[PDB]
Amino acid sequence: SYLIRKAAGLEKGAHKPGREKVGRITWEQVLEIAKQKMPDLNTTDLEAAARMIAGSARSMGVEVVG
Amino acid sequence: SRIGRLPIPVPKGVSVEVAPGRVKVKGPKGELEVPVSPEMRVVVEEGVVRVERPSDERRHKSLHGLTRTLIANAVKGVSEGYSKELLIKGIGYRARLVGRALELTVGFSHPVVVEPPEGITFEVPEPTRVRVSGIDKQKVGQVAANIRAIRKPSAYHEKGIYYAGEPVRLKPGK
Amino acid sequence: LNARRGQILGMEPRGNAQVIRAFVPLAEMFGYATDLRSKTQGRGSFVMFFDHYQEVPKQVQEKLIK
Amino acid sequence: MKVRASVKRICDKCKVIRRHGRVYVICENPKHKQRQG
Amino acid sequence: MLMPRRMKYRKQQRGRLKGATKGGDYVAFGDYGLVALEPAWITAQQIEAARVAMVRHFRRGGKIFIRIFPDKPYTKKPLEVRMGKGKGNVEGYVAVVKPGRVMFEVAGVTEEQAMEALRIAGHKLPIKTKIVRRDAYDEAQ
Amino acid sequence: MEYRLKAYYREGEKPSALRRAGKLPGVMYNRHLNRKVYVDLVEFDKVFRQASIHHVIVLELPDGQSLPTLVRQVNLDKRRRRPEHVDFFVLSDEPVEMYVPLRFVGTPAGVRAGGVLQEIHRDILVKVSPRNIPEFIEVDVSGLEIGDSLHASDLKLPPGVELAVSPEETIAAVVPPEDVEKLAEE
Amino acid sequence: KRNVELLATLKENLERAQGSFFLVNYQGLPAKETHALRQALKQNGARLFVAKNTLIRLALKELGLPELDGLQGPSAVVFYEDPVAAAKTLVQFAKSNPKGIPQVKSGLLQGQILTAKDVEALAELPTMDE
RNA sequence: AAGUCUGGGCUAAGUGGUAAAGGAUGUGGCGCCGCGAAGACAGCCAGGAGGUUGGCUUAGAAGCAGCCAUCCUUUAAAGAG
Ligand SMILES: [Mg+2]
Ligand SMILES: [Mg+2]
Ligand SMILES: [Mg+2]
Ligand SMILES: [Mg+2]
Ligand SMILES: [Mg+2]
Ligand SMILES: [Mg+2]
Ligand SMILES: [Mg+2]
Ligand SMILES: [Mg+2]
Ligand SMILES: [Mg+2]
Ligand SMILES: [Mg+2]
Ligand SMILES: [Mg+2]
Ligand SMILES: [Mg+2]
Ligand SMILES: [Mg+2]
Ligand SMILES: [Mg+2]
Ligand SMILES: [Mg+2]
Ligand SMILES: [Mg+2]
Ligand SMILES: [Mg+2]
Ligand SMILES: [Zn+2]
Repeated sequence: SYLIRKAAGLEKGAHKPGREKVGRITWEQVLEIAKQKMPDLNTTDLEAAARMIAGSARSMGVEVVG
Repeated sequence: SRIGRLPIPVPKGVSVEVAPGRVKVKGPKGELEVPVSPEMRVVVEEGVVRVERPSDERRHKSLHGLTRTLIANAVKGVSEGYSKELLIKGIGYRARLVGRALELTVGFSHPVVVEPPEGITFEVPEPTRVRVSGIDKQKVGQVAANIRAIRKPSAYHEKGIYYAGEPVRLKPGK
Repeated sequence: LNARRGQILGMEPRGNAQVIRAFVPLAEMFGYATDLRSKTQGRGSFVMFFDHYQEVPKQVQEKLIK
Repeated sequence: MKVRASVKRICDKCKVIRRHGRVYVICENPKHKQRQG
Repeated sequence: MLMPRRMKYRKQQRGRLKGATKGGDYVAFGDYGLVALEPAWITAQQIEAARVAMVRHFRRGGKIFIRIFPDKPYTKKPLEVRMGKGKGNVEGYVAVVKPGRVMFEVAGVTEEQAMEALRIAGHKLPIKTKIVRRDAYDEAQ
Repeated sequence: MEYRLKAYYREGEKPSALRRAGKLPGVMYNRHLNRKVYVDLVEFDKVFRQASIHHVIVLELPDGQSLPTLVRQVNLDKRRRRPEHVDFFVLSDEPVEMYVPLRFVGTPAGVRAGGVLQEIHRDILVKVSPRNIPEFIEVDVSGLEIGDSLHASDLKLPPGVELAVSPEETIAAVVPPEDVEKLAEE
Repeated sequence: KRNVELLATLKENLERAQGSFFLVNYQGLPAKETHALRQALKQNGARLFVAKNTLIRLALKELGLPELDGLQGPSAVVFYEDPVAAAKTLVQFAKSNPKGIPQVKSGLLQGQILTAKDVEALAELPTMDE
């Protein structure tokens, strides 16, 4: 989740995430972070390493388009 | 969920003899007599001793578990025997036998001399380890307890008499 | 330093050792000289220099006004 | 020992025993030791 | 705290605490209630003490219903005077409460949060109480 | 959604006596009949805690009959908060006036803000046919903020069921919560 | 009663989909060992065919209700059912015996195995890949 | 003066034989549920995991200063604790 910092718009998330969104991404930019950090996880899919980005999509608050 | 109905495995060759209110456990290391409620019935099978409740109310369920373990501790008593170890920690502190007696040096101006009652024997391997040994589980338990009380573990330092396995818990001292 | 209403600022290793920086009210410093030495088995020290002025919380300042 | 009219479990390692006619609360943390009275 | 904005009469006779509640016996607002098991004059300070206790337990959350009101004036003679020379002065207000009355109700908070808050509030009250949960029997009234 | 409950006949048996025997005194009636009855307290309670005055109850009587009823009113023991008497309304082909449950579907925007949805009406009175008796009456409350409100006029109502109270009546609302920040002045 | 009824579901199914399912003792294994026998037995066993890891009582009721040989290996002790026939193996049990007979003490184990449709014996199913 | 009267039950405090809020594995009788040979409860033997030092903070807050957020994944199982 280092890579979802330079593909959102912020360097520091969104203060109080979940209610205010200050940057976002599509259903395929979720996959290019999946493309790099792939041996980084315990999975070997693409829509499994995208659900582990669409699940880190609310730590900083950078939501997803879908 | 029940200590009393559990069967008491009697090793060969120790002999459990039954009587009104008592059972006699004779073995390789000695003999011990166990007081037993007349309400409880001790009964002797083959290589196994059992205990039965005349009823299912409190007083009897309570006496039940107790009685079987009382006998079982005597059984184990005369066969394998019982022992506790005491771990002396602390700089100045060290121990030794003086005859059958035990001499404790534990920071008092005077050294302390404990003398073993009948059936209890003291061993001092290392001068920081002491082994209280006997066939009566409760008497071994007591003597151990008495000795340790002479200088209970400090609450601020690893200093004093310790049970083997006793964890060393300490608070800061300012 | 917390029990002196002091607000922390930093930790770094110097002579190693380990150096700290902090914001602390002049008031809660008297004989900190001697407290530190107890808190650190006499193995610690400090330097201390003036910074600024700021608000005293409401429930202390008024006692002075008699 | 705390001695009081309302003895209570204070933490989850506290234990209510009852010895010799009195309600005690014993615990690994000494501060939690209670007698009722 | 609580007291009538204005009264038709300033002091009133004492009366008696005979019998169960006239009404106020079922839950009619919240999810849980606190109900009196004994008769008493509940003082305004006792109510507000109970109230404040519950809000403080909720801290930002829940809703508190108060179903009794201290409309009864409490009189007490000036300290250390002898008997006579009229009825005393009004010194506070109380709510008359008989067994079965629902004094407080909470709503829109967890079961646990309601239970502890009602339990706590009950300790501020000079009588025994039981906590209740709104059931079908209540709604049918 | 339809419940059955055993129910016996009584004449001059003291309600006190019956109440002791674990039985609940009661009566059944409509336009046409009136009978002094009694049911087992414990069984009735198990039934009533889901039926209420909403869902139907049929009384299997000691003669064979099985009349479908609604609970009209239940008398409580004020001191002990326990039931001491039931009125069972024997239903017929006629339309009937009754209380229909409200489901409050949705999570109010007012709630999301620390607010609290006060369900001012948990059921609603209604003219309906014993055959056309619903179960739910759903109400969207999600669009409500602090402090907004709904008024039974805002109810939908399935075909065959008529709002039996004044539409000016308030059903549910969202108010501010208890806050310790308020205690500052309290 | 309970989700143990929804446990006879997946176990019957995934088993009645085989005939050569082995049984291992997926015990001791640490954190790395918890992804070792797991992902590597998908490097010689298709689908999620390493272990199913199920109640020994439940697998006993399966191989008994689905009549599949009634695998009377010794289903006592920690067991987890090495799926060789949800896979593509038989001598790719070499992949399991490998890291097993290497990593830590006793690593992964064996004690029973259905043989194609029959009964693979003791060290039999533990040498029918060595 | 007249029963150490009969039958059923409870109480182990000398309660009976001087008191309240409140506290309690005291004892006994009820009751309604929950888990349980598809193996529950107790103890005990494994594991109890990765994306992730979860956003940013403090110089460190890395599951538990601490706020908001709080998913999925390899799973028998494992809460962004
Ligand atoms: Mg000396
Ligand atoms: Mg010991
Ligand atoms: Mg207290
Ligand atoms: Mg607790
Ligand atoms: Mg303990
Ligand atoms: Mg008067
Ligand atoms: Mg008063
Ligand atoms: Mg009270
Ligand atoms: Mg009315
Ligand atoms: Mg009730
Ligand atoms: Mg009832
Ligand atoms: Mg007699
Ligand atoms: Mg006494
Ligand atoms: Mg007495
Ligand atoms: Mg007395
Ligand atoms: Mg009781
Ligand atoms: Mg167990
Ligand atoms: Zn404790």
